[PDB]
Amino acid sequence: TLGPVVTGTSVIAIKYKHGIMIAADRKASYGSYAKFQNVERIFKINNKTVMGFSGELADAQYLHELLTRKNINNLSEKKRKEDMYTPQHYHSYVSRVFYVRKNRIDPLFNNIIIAGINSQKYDNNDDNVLLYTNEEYKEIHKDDLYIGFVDMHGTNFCDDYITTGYARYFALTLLRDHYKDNMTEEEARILINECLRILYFRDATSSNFIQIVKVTSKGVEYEEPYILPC
Amino acid sequence: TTIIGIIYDNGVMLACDSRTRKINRINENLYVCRSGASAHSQKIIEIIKHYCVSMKNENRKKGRFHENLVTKNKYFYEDKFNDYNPLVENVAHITKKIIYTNNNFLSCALIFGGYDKIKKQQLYAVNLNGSIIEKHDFAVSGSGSIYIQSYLQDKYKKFMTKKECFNLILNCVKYAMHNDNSSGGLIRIVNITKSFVEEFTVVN
Amino acid sequence: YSFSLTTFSPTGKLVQIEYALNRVSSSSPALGIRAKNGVIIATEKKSPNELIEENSIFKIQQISEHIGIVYAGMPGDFRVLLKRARKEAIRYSLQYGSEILVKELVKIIASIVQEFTQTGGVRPFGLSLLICGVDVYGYHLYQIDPSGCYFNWMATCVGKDYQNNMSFLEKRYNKDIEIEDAIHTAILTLKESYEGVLNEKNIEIGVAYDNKPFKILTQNEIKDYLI
Amino acid sequence: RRYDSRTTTFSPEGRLYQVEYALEAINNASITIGLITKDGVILGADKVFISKLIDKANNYEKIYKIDKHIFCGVAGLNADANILINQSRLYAQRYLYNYNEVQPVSQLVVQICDIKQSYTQYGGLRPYGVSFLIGGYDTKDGYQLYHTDPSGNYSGWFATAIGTNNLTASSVLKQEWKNDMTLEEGLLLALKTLAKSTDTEIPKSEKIELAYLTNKDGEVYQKYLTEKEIEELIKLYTQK
Amino acid sequence: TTICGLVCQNAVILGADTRATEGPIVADKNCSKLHYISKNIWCAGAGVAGDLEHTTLWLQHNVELHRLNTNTQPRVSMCVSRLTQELFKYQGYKVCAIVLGGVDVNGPQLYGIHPHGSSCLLPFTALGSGSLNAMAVLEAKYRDNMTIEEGKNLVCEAICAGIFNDLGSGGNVDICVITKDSYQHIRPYKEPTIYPKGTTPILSEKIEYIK
Amino acid sequence: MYDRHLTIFSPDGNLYQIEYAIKAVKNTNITSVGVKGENCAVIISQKKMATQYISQDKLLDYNNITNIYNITDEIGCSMVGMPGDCLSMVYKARSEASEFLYSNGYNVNAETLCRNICDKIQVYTQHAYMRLHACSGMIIGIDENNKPELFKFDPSGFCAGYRACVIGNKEQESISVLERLLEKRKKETIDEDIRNTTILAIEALQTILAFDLKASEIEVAIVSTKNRNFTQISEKEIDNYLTYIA
Amino acid sequence: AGYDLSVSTFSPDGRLYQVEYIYKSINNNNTALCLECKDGIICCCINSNMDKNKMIKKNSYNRIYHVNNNIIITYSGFDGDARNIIDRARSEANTYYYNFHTNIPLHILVNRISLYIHAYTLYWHMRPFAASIIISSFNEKDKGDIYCIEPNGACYKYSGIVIGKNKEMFKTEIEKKDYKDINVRDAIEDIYKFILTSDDHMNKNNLQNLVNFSWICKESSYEFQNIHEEILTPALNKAVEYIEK
Amino acid sequence: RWYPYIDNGGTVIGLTGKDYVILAADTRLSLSYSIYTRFCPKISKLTDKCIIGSSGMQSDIKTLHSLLQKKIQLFVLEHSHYPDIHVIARLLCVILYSRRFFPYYAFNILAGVDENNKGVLYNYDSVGSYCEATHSCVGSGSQLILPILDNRVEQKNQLIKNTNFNLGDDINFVKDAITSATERDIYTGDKTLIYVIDKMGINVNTLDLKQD
Amino acid sequence: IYNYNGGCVLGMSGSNCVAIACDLRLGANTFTTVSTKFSKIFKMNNNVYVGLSGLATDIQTLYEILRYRVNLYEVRQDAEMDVECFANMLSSILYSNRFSPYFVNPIVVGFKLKHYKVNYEPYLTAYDLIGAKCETRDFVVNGVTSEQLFGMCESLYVKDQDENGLFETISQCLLSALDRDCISGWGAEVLVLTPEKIIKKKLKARMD
Repeated sequence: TLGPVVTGTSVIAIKYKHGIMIAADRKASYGSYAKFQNVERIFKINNKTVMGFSGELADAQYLHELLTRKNINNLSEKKRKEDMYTPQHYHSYVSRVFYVRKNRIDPLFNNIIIAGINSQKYDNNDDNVLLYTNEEYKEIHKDDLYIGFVDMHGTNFCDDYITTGYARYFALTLLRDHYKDNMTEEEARILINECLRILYFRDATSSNFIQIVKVTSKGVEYEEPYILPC
Repeated sequence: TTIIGIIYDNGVMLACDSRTRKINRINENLYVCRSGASAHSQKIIEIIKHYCVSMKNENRKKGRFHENLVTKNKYFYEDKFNDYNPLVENVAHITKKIIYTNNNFLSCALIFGGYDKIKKQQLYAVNLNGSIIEKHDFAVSGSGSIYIQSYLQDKYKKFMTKKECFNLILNCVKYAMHNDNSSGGLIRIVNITKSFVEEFTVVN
Repeated sequence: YSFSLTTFSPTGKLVQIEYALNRVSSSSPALGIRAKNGVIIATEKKSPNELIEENSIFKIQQISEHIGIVYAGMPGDFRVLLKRARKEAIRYSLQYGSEILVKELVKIIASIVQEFTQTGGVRPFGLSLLICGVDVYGYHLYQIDPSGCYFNWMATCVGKDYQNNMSFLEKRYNKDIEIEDAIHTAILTLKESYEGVLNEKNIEIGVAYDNKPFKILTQNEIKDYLI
Repeated sequence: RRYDSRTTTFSPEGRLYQVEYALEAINNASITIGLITKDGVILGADKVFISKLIDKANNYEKIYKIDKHIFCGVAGLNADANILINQSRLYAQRYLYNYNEVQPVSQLVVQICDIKQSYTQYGGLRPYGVSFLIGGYDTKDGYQLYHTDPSGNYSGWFATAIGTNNLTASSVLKQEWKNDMTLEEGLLLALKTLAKSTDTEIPKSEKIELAYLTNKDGEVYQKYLTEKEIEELIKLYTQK
Repeated sequence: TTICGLVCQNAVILGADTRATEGPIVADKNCSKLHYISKNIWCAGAGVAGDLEHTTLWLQHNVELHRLNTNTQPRVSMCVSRLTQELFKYQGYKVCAIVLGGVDVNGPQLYGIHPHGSSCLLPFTALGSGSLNAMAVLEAKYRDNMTIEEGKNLVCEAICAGIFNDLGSGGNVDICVITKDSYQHIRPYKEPTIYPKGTTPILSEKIEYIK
Repeated sequence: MYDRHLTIFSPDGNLYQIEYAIKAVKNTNITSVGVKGENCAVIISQKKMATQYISQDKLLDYNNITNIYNITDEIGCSMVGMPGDCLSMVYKARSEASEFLYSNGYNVNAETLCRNICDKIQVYTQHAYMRLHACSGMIIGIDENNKPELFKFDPSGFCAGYRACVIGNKEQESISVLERLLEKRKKETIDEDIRNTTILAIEALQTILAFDLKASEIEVAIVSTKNRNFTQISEKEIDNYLTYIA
Repeated sequence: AGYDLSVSTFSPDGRLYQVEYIYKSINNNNTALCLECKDGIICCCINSNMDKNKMIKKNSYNRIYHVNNNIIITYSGFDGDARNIIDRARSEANTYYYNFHTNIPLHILVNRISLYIHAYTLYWHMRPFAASIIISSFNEKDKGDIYCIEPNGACYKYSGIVIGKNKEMFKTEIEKKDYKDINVRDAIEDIYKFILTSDDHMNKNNLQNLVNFSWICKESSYEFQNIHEEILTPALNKAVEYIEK
Repeated sequence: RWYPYIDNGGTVIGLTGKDYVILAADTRLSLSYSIYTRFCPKISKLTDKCIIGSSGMQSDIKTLHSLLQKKIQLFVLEHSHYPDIHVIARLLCVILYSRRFFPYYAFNILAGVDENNKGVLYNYDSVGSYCEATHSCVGSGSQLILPILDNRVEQKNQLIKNTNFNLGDDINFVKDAITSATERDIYTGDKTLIYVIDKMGINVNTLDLKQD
Repeated sequence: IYNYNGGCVLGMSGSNCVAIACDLRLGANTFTTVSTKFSKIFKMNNNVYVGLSGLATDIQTLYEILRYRVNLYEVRQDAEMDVECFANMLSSILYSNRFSPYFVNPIVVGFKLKHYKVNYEPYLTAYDLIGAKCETRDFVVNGVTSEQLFGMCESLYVKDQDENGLFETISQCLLSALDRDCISGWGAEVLVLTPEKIIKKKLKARMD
């Protein structure tokens, strides 16, 4: 509230055929100490929606609580699969929250990414939702995927790929130079690996222990953490 | 100030120094160690103890069910099977909320240890501001602990026995006191296991 | 939703206050006497069965280190009024740093009773307080009423057959009566009004002994006095 | 709503039916007298007898003082009387605090009658069944005497009697009172009126209380007669 | 100002100086630091005198009210809780560091309350400008399970040394002994030109007799 | 008119609402008995549904029914009356105990808790817009002097201590039985006294109710210096004690 | 005699008539039943009153709701009051999760809802809630729990419950056999037969557009789930065929 | 110790004709020295004959445009006619002055066509003051382009003078001005949107600029 | 803040007699005297006096509040107020505004009545701006001249004394103290209060 103490490094989210892919290192630095080296910095709101994180940890946790309970409320009064909120809905909600906090001069020292699928014509996962416990991928038109950014001052926008923190200089350059359209999962993973390697070499707050999540027609998938090949 | 907590097999250990009793008993199977501002820590401890009593009374079911010197004391759990003892996660999270809503003034780092039926022994760390992280291996806090960090990392094992964890934590606290200039006094240690809690103090 | 449940009737008379007084007239009697060097408040508790303990129910309290009180009416109203009287004495001590004067405390309690008689949505208190005390201005013995009007007495009785008790007490009373003689007269009046057999655990007494703390006589003392 | 008492509500003839009952109760209380003389103002009253065990010393149940220059007498319910007296003292001291000068009597009576009117109009609370006789002295107007009632009505008077049998006392006052009178003659007249209204040929020293306010030596002060003084006064009255 | 407290065999002992200062000058040479809380609890503090006196009176009267309502002997822990809550509520802006001593059903005990609201129970302690010297002597000489006479001698040693060493403390030595039943308050324990009539000139006079 | 519709005095000084609430409490025809000895206090009640519109069905978990709760680990309680009123009263007692602990630093005493609950009941009786809670109760605990204490309170807010008491119907006829049993007792190890108190309570309830008191139909709890926690005895030991009584 | 005009006034016999009238009103509304089986629990609701209306969509009026997606809550009474109580339950669950980062235990939620309902029966200005509520859950370890709260504010635990019209006949049918050993999937037949027999307003055509069904069982991974048509229709057809014979 | 104001930079241009108005704007969103995205329109359509452009805090301008659209929609719903440009201008002035002590970091231009087919442009300030004009510019490039528009339109300091202007010439001049700003400014942008409001509805075109 | 409108008040005790004296200066901006009649002593009760020193506005406000409270209590109780009660109420009033307080440092001087006949015991005390009461039983001083008054009283006090000696001592001490302060002085007033009577006098001080 009064200043960052425990902070995350950066996240990278890009949309590709079959959905979206979001990666982030598993580390939370306490200044220049690196106290925690196993932290989940990519949360899930519902099927076809995930929230990024680069900033103070307490505010991210509070926002995660808010969003997950908003999803619970949405489900409680849900009757048709079209009633589920879309990534645009959550993005606008978080933008409004950030704007209100700014007007109150008590912001959240975060830079949020809200990424998901805002179309319900591709899968029937949301017709029978399962919060506790848990074929072929379907190609997704890029118009049906959504990635939205949110800044401390409430600034927000949407694009085909988003990065926060120091990734906004290295990974952003690499993506703008090399990012293609409708790239298979292998190519997207290769590009993300290159970006995160570059960050690892030239970013003190980064690390090579990486968490990668995929939002696709099968839902939200948390891939097993792996160490960067280097 | 040095605060250390270690999760060994079937139990957990918490150790502290004495310089300015930093371990406080929130419940028979729930202890917390405090570092930082003394007044803030004490007020938050009293509040969370109030909350813990409230929840412990609330979640009680209706009918009948289940038909140098090492001076030490032992306390057997009164509530077998943990029918109504609050979950450690709930206590840690309510403390996290309380710290978060007053992070502009509250400045204290806490470590929660305890045993639960749902998730066995647990160890949580509540940092400055409303940040809570669950540690599976160990937790450290205070100025002194910084000097022993690497040492701990080197000599920790996945499944340690009671005596191994005893010696490791005692040596960790001793080294922290030896190096750190603001930590001293007799070492206090508490062992929380599945069916009892034993608290002892070493004067070395 | 807040309207006066107590209202003037033709010729006034504040019927609710009359009913509160009737309630008071049916409760256990309690009397008080002002002596030359002390004041006494005595009362009678109905012979309790073997299951009650007189140590748990007390009709004689103390507000300050020098002021005692007795009642006759609704126990709950008595308890709440006692708590508020203690609070008033405490705040008076906090402000002026001394023992609250008897007249001042009587005034506060009378004002509270009057307000409860006036305000809407409530009903009058169903008791009749009786406060004795000592201060730099000698001794005092006052009686509150449900109407909220206090009287300054030298010797009085309240409760059942309070008229007969008052007449008997007046028959044998003096301005220069000794404290022991006043205790004896109180015991005699209570025995006459009881219409039965009295003994320890059947009466309760409190006395303000000169410049000494107000004292509630124990069972043995009253037993000795009874002989 | 079903249990509402209909307190602050006009009667079919515009009387509210509550100030009426309050005044009726006033007429049953003990009698109070009031006189203005060339040496002071007197508020002799009659004490209601409950028993023979009441503390004779002090224990003034009818006449009170609100300031060094203002003092009144009650003819109604004692509880309402006490709380209104407290309000009057608060008002007088608040005026002194604000203006650094003693409050003229008219201001105090206006304020107290305003609070009575407020209790008669707003809310559903019953009115105050008490009527005073505020009398005092101030530089602006000199000796004064007023007379309130539950409706918040007030009026000036040179000589008055209120309470039970107020009619006979007022008749005597009108028959005997004079524009100028010595304080002693005023006390004698007040005692005579009290005796006549009580239907007793000779008043009993234990049945009445007297007081008077005078601006002697430029310092207004009140004196409340004690049993011996009233005894000497009644001896003088019997002599005459 | 020097305040010291010690716990002796089933008893508590408090000691204090009797000097108050208004800067580099001494206002009162026989002030009274020891304050009566209840018949078995006492306190003595340093800091702002007004805050100390007001808080002490507030606590004393609240404790008396609670005792009357509950009809139970007062307990030191309750007072500790009251001071901690009150001071923590005021963010520590009411600077008053207190030593509280008592003998409740749980036996004798001494607490130190700090301005910010934190509290700590100790076997012996001292506060004030001369706290360092008195506590040095205490730690040098203090033992467990002492005798009342030895406790009082050590309490002097502490307060008396603090008087002789620290400039901000001086005067006499007040002491109090607290027991489970009864207490003692020894106020003076140790205690280590006329002008001719008409000399002054005047230019007015007025005599008014009191009635 | 409306002389008894509210908590208003009515003629001859009678708050009839108090009596009606007490009679509603009585109508529940659930009996509870409390008895204190030395360093031990025992509270017993029946494990049955109250009397109201709903009747007990076959598909009803009889273990869930219970008329005894506990305000704090050490302070135990037993309510009898309207179910909602009983739940509200136990929640208020829990809240008061928790606030007392927070504001005084030490666990509350059952006497103070009874006094505070009586004060709330008095507040309810005083005003008109509040309905009376028709739920009487008993509280048991141990004080700082290591002695038992047992108190009773009624809808009138009249809290009173006791050494043997009963809530429910036929209280007047049950005081005699309690007095006789206590007199017989007056004519022991720290644990033998516990057993004696338990058998006394069970016998008293048997005599008052005048039938078997199936071990599955009654519930008993005890607080003593040996344990000091309000732990309720299990079915097997209740059955064993009942067999001993036979 | 004036003792039934307010919920805050006790009768001379010591009884709140204003609550018995609510009980009577509830007993005349649509009937809802719920019981437990081996796999899980099944809640059924019968909207027999709406048979007169021929313009409501098929199976659009649903009286079964859920909290935390794992606790079934249903009612039998006024729609507005029931909705208010459901929102209060959701709010209570939200506060619990915010405070303790964990789902509210059922036996605490039932107590809170009972207190909330009871709080409206001791003032004169507020109108007591006219609804009877059932809250139930199920997990592989602790098996099914069912609780029933009522206007008076009393919560009791059951192994099977029915409220509303013809509740007596339905209960008689339920205790006909032991359902703790029957499976959730094959209990639908018995439920259908009971609703056909007890209720005298529903027939073959009414069974697929007026009765709401749901369960929490192992097939749904112990999460709330409305029964789909492919399962319901076979059992409905078999039950009607059995009855016809 | 946190400052709740950041200039996202950009440029908006507005010109008027006899019976039409042209409003151009960049499409770049940026931070201190780095660009967030290459496309973030600053022109929001208010009615069928009224649009608004803004420069400053992107969040502030987005919120202001959404709030003004809500107010206009509510007015239409409760009064059954589309508010005129004058009404919208006054309402915007009131909204802006509402936050007199926490003002929006938004400089606004309101373009439209009156009911009499007259092009109207209103230029505002961050706190509420506004004035009608025949040409305006807001954002980083304001100081840069305003002299160009001044010379072109008012045509002072000239003796020959030439007032023959039509829609095509105005559009070309606007494109030239925005290109000049892009060349000579860093915050200007890379792709611009040109809205043209005429008697027969409105139209939008897109032009590509430099990317540096 | 006290330098603005400086002042000085003193009080001493004797044998069945008390004395209270004050300076009579009211200045502005410290180094500019505006009036030579502003008296710092206010009679509060027949045998209770309070001397207020500090900001004039605060002095007047506190005096008015104290008069209100004392008159209320006296009328309600129908008897004179005691010095102890007055002192305690003054301390409570001062502490009531611990934050944003009254910039005044008063003293209380009077007689304590021991009823039994009656005995008169001198009573003196001084306060801080928060109400840091401290009984002294002897000379009591307050104001910007605190140090000089302390020194003079220490040098000259003669324990119990006759009222004449008390007047001489207090007048000499006050005159000596005031002659060493530039922002205080400009006349002096001395009241000698005894059970029989009160003698108020004005000294021929250095009016310059």
